[PDB]
Amino acid sequence: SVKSEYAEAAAVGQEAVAVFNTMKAAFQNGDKEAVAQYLARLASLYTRHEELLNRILEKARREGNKEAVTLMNEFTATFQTGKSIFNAMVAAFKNGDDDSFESYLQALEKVTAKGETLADQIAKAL
Ligand SMILES: Nc1nc2ccc(Br)cc2s1
Ligand SMILES: Nc1nc2ccc(Br)cc2s1
Repeated sequence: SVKSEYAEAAAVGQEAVAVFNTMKAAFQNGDKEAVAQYLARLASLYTRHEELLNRILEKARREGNKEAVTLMNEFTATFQTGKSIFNAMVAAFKNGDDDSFESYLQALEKVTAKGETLADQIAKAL
């Protein structure tokens, strides 16, 4: 079902939360070799999440589930805010700009925490 597909997508999202927190600890500790690997693991996770979310939105549209489509349009837009912040963070790491890396890291945390009440609302709507 689209609802079980969203639960799968939500788990992939939680996996990225877990890896992100590990990556934050590694960054604070200066373990740049770990950070590089965690960033790659986050890129693949977000890429997958982005796809599951698109398939769910397209399916809700085909089903005519107007409320779920509204929420998923708002959610995917917020997801892209997070994706842009993540990508700038990766660039800051490549550039050795720890000040920018820190800024992007906190911003991605805030963008993410805000989008949580909507994440739950989508589960109920599908
Ligand atoms: N294609 C995408 N890459 C990312 C990276 C981080 C976050 Br948050 C969302 C996305 S969507
Ligand atoms: N529960 C939630 N998971 C996510 C993932 C990415 C972004 Br951006 C916001 C949220 S809110």
